[PDB]
Amino acid sequence: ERPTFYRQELNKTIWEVPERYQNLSPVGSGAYGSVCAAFDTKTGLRVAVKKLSRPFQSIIHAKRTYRELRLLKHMKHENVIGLLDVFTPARSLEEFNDVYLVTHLMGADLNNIVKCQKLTDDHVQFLIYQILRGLKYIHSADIIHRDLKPSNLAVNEDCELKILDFGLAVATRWYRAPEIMLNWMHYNQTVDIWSVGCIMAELLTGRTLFPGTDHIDQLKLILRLVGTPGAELLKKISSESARNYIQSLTQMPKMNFANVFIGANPLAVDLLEKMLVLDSDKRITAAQALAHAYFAQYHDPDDEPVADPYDQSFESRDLLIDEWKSLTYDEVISFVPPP
Ligand SMILES: Cc1ccc(-n2nc(C(C)(C)C)cc2NC(=O)Nc2cccc(Nc3ccnc4ccc([N+](=O)[O-])cc34)c2)cc1
Ligand SMILES: CCCCCCCCO[C@@H]1O[C@H](CO)[C@@H](O)[C@H](O)[C@H]1O
Repeated sequence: ERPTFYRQELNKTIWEVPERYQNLSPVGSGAYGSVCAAFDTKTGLRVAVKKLSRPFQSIIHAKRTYRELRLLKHMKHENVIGLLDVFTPARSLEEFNDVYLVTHLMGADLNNIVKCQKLTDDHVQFLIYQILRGLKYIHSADIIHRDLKPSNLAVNEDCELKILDFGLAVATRWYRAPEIMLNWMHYNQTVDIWSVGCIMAELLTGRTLFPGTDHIDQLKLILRLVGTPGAELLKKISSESARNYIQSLTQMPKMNFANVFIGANPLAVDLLEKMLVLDSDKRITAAQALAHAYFAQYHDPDDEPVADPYDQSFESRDLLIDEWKSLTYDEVISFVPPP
């Protein structure tokens, strides 16, 4: 039946969780939610418990809540966050006002690793391999992460990496594809490969590749490496004023990456070239990057799985808060823990 719950206040926040979850201490807080570390007595594992903030107080919050539960319930991959539990104190839908999501506790992110050691090439290989493996899986479900950066990549003592979203309220713009910042209205998956490129570069050199101070600086820093748009790419911009603006800048040539990333594995350099192309249609995909000779030690085409079909049709619906709430509630109730 239903577990026995208990109540406590942590930081002017009520946490009402099943008894199984003990030793709650706050680790993160913000507009989106708050998180406590906890011990799961049933399994012996340390867990993160995320309580959504105001999950049904607005239409946008209500859809986000549903969006996040659905996505997390779907992700079943070693290199992506998985859901251990989801629960509510509510005994009925008419009572339903709070949602808590439980996953493995992940205390260290890739950002921590990159500050605190200079990585071997085998170390870069393993980490980048695992990011592309999770992304291949995420991209197969027609999900775009949009915010890949070191602080959204958990890494454990054993160097095993999981993609998630740690955010609850390392500038995002440093890792962002040039078209996101251009407000290109219809961008795609390949934006995530730009980010992987930036993270891989930083793993090789130990420093941010493009530490822009704003969006304009960001773009300048990008063009110094990859060059001003060519003829073919200028064609894919139908705006004349954009083209004339770009043509009126000091033209930057493309740098040879092998000349920039000095002393990196030539294979890593070649892979980087394929990731950090301005024209997103030319970027290497996650599935393709996995088969690149840089990962010969890791690649197994038979252990790089794709997602089950993911029904995302809700994204295009405009619904009432209590419709989003009832749907979220169906998802809480139907949840089956992993073994
Ligand atoms: C509205 C929305 C929709 C989806 C997501 N989302 N998306 C994804 C992808 C599948 C694409 C990677 C993942 C997420 N959400 C997500 O990761 N949520 C999510 C769910 C439970 C716990 C957490 N945080 C944490 C997990 C594990 N150790 C942690 C340790 C510390 C902290 N800390 O100090 O703040 C947070 C932790 C994140 C996030 C927000
Ligand atoms: C100021 C420097 C110019 C940067 C140009 C970025 C080119 C982005 O690449 C573009 O992304 C679009 C969005 O998916 C695609 O539809 C286009 O096919 C692709 O060329």
